[PDB]
Amino acid sequence: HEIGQVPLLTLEEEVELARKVEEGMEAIKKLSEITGLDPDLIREVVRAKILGSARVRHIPGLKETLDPKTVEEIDQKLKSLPKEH
Amino acid sequence: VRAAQVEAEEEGETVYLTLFLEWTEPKDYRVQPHMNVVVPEGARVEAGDKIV
DNA sequence: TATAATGGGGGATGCA
Repeated sequence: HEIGQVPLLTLEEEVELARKVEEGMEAIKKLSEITGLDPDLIREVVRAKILGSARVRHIPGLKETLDPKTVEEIDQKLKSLPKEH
Repeated sequence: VRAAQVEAEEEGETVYLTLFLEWTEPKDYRVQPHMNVVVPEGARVEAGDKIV
């Protein structure tokens, strides 16, 4: 019943979502180039802000421990970029 | 179509009108599912700008 | 790693 709530994708919507995902991946791949940090860390912070405050933990593989403080610092360093960055 | 500047010349019993006209010619594009429209509604575009 | 596939198979008593 919980699975029958999310509608089935149309081909257009499917390609849309997939494209957005890939574009996101590349975007992070360049964001790491701009900030000179870590791709996994950045994408994990983006994930954090996307999912909300319900899910916040230290991910095995990331060097920094993901607490709201640190993700706030990083998010503020993400807001400290030029419009084209 | 609208007329910006309208000039004229009196010749005999007639007039020769020099009109500066402006208008819009519609062109229909068909979009395929694998394609993505990257231009909003009523967006002013120029020559070379990517629409889809 | 790439055809497409998208929703299963008795018997009686105490307590809320």
